[PDB]
Amino acid sequence: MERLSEDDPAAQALEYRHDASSVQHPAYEEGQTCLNCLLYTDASAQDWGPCSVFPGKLVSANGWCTAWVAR
Ligand code: SF4
Repeated sequence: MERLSEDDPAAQALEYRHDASSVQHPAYEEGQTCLNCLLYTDASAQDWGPCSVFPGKLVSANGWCTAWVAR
């Protein structure tokens, strides 16, 4: 298990960013982050945590990707 990289192809496919504040995408809305995403398994991981859509990786709690969905 290791931190996901923004240039990993899997990351790119979902337009993932470690910092949501840097997202420029039509579906994005300010306030959406991995931290408040249903796929972010450990709601208490405030730094790096697992994500169902990225098996074997840790994503940034302050990040975002196109698969974002409210908890
Ligand atoms: S699916 Fe949710 S928790 Fe996983 S990277 Fe995308 S926004 Fe973050």
